[PDB]
Amino acid sequence: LFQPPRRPGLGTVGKPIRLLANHFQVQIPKIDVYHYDVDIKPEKRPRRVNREVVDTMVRHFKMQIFGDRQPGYDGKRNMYTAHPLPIGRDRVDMEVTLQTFKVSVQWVSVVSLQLLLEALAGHLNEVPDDSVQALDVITRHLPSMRYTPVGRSFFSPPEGYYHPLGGGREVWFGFHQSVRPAMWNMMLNIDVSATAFYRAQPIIEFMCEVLDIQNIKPLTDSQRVKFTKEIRGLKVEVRKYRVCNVTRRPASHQTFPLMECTVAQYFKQKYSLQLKYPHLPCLQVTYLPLEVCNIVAGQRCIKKLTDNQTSTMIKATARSAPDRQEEISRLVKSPDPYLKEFGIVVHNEMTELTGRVLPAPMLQYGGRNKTVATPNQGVWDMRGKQFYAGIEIKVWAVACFAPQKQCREDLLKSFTDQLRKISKDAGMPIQGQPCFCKYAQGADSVEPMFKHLKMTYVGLQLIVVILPGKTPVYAEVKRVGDTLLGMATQCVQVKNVVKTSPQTLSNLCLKINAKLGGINNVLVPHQRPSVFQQPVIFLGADVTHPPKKPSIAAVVGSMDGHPSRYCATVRVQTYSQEVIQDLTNMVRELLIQFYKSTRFKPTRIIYYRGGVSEGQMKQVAWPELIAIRKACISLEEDYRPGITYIVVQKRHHTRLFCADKTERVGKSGNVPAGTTVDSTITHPSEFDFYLCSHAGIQGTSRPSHYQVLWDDNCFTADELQLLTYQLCHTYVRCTRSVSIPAPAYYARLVAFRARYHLVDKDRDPQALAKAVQIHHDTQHTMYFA
RNA sequence: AAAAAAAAAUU
Repeated sequence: LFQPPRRPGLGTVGKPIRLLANHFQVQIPKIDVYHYDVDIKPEKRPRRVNREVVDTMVRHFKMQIFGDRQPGYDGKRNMYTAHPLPIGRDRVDMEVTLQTFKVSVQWVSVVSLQLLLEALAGHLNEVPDDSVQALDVITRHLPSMRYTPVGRSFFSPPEGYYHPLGGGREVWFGFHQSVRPAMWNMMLNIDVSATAFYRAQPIIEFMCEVLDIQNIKPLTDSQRVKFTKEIRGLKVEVRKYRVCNVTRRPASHQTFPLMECTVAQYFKQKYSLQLKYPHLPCLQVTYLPLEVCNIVAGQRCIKKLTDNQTSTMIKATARSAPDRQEEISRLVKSPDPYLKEFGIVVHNEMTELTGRVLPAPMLQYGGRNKTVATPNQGVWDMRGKQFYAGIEIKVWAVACFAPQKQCREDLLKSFTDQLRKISKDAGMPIQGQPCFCKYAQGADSVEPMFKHLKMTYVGLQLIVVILPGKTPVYAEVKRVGDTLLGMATQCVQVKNVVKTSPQTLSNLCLKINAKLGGINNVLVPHQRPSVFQQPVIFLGADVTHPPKKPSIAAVVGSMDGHPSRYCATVRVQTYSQEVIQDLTNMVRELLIQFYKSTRFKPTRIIYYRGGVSEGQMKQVAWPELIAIRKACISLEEDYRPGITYIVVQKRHHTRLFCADKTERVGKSGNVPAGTTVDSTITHPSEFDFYLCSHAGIQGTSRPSHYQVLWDDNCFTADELQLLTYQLCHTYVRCTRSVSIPAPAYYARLVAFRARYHLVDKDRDPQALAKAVQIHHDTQHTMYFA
C-alpha cells in the first residue's frame, strides 16, 4: 500500500469559463452511523431478494428490535442505523417468510461521518472508505427498492413508450447515481442513463423476431440453432425457469419418462390445454411448449448489441448538452425516510464552478515549407500543408476484394488517380501506378496473394485493400500482413472507392504515412512543457476483456522526442485480473526502442493507464510501478528515471455544461475543447482533474478524468494539465484534438487489432501468444494506425 | 474497414 501524491496546487493557465456540473451537494451532520453485518441463509439469493428479505424483517420485528429505525441496507451484508439496535454486540438470529429465511444481524463497527467531514476539510490524509460506503448505501436504499438497479444505475420499464431495438430487446431509461468526495462537502453525481433489456413477451413472439419470421409447419435447420443461442440462459414464466436449450422435435412428439409420455398430451391431462402450436418445439428447463412461456420481465441484455442496435440506442439516447442538462435538472427536482433518518440533505441544483480553457498547441508541418496549424474549437486541417516527414511511395499494390460488378475498373483507376494527387499534395507522393492491381474473392486468397506480392515486387511498401463491407477478409488481411509476412496494408471500404471524397482520401494518407514510418506533424518544440528539456518517454497502457476468450494487454511508447512516432507491445493474458502481467518485459522493449532511436534513456517516464476503475486503480498501480522500475534496472543497474503514473478514466458520469449559454459550442452545445476542472468537484486532497480535450460532435461530451497515482517528477498542476492536453493533439489518425492522450488511444487500437489477429478464418496459451505476435518487419512500426 | 465524437433462487 502507498500514498498517492497530494494536489500540488491549483492550475491558473487558460481562459476562465463558468460551468455547471451534474454534482449535487450533500449536507451531512457530524454523526455516527452504526454498522451491522447481515447474514442471510439460504446463501446467495439474488440481491433484490435479500433486499426484500431484510425490508420485511425490519417491519415484522419492529416492536422487538427495530422500532422507528429506517435502516440502510446494500442487499449484501451491510446494514446501517442512525442509533444502535437493542442487541449489544450479540449476533441476533431472526426468521422471515415471503420461502422462509434465516437472517443474522450483528454489530461490527461505528462509522464516523465527522471523520469523513474532517478529510473533506483537508484536515486528514485519506478519505475514509467506510464512511463513503455507508453514505452510498443510505442514499441509494430507496431507489434500489423502487427501480431496477444495474451497477450504479437504476432503470424503469418503458411504460407507455415503445422503444424497440430488434431481436426482442428494448430500451429502459433511468439514471446513474454515485456519491463522490469533494472539498468541504460530499457530492451526489446524477446522470440520465439508458440500457438494453429483454422485452417481457411471449416466447413465440420472441422467436419470430429472432428468427426472421413475419407471421405464422415445424422449424428448420439453422433457424433453431440461432433461436437457441438467443434464448439460452433467460428466465421464462409459465413459476419461473431457466432455458438450457430448446427441443429438436415438436411438442407433439417430444417424449419424457412419466410411463413414456410426450409433451402435448401431458398438458391436456392436467392443464386441459390443446396446444395451438404443437408443431413448435419445447424449451428445455424438463420440457415446456413455447406457447406456455413468456420472457420474464427485467432481464438486462448482457450480450453484445449488433452494430445497428447500438446505433438505434445511441439515437434514442444521445441528446445535446443543453437537453441533457435540463433532463438531469428536472430528474433531480422531481420524500426519502432513509435520508431523513440520518439528517442527510441533497441539494437539488447543479454545482456551479469555474474551469479554464487551456491553450491548444501549434502543430509544425513540413515538406515544401515549414507550414503550421493550430486548432480552432479542437479541429484543424491539412489544407495547403505537407507532412513534417512524408514518405515517398514508389512501389505499391492494389487488391480489390469487392466484385468488379460493384467496383468497375474505371472506378478503381479514378480512385487511385485521386489518391495519387492527394498524396502528392500531402507530401507523401505516391509515384506512379500500382505494380499490381487485381480483383480477388474470399479470405483464402489473402495469404497466397500477399506471399506472391512480397516475393515478386522488391521494395513493395504498401498494399491497398478494397473491401466489400463487413467481411472475414479484413481480419485475414491484418493477420497475414501484421503477423505472418510483415507487410503494411491499408484497407478501404468499396463505398469510399466508388464514391470518393478529398477528406476521406486525405485521412487515408494520415494513416499510410504513419504506417510507413513518416511523421505527420510535430508539436512546436519550444512551446512544449519543460518536461521536454530532458529525454522523456510517454507510455499508454490498457487491458481489454471479453464479454474463455483471453484478455489482451497493450502498452505503447513514444520512440522520438517530438513525440510523434510510437511503438507497440501486446500480450494475451488470463483487481489482480487488471494488472498487466508481462509489464516489465513490455516496458523494457519500449525503453530499448526509445534508447535506440534517440540515443538516450529517458530521465522521466510518463505512464497513462486506461481501463481501470477508481476502486481498483491503487491496487493496480502499485505492482505496475514495481514492474516499470524492474524494466528500468534491466537496461542498466541503478537507472531510476522519475515515473508519473496517471490513470485515464472516461466511463464515469461527470458532465460539464457551460453556465453561460453564449459559450456553448456547435449544434451539440458542449464545452469547448481544453475545458479543465481541478477544483470544487475533484478530490479534496489527491491530484486529479477533468479535461475535456475534444470538441463535442454529438450528444454530451464525456470529459476525461485524470488521476495522478504517483509522481516522482513533481509536476505542477498547470504543467501536467497542459502536457496531457498537448498529447491529445499528436494523434495521427485525424487533425483533431482527441478525447484521451494519443498513447492511451493507441494502446486501445493495439488491443483491438490483436482481437482480429485472434480470429480463426474457419487454443493453447502459447498458441494464443504466437497469434498476436507482430512479424519483425512491422513490429516496431505504427501498424495499428 | 478514412476519421473523430457519441449509448451501456417439475417434465
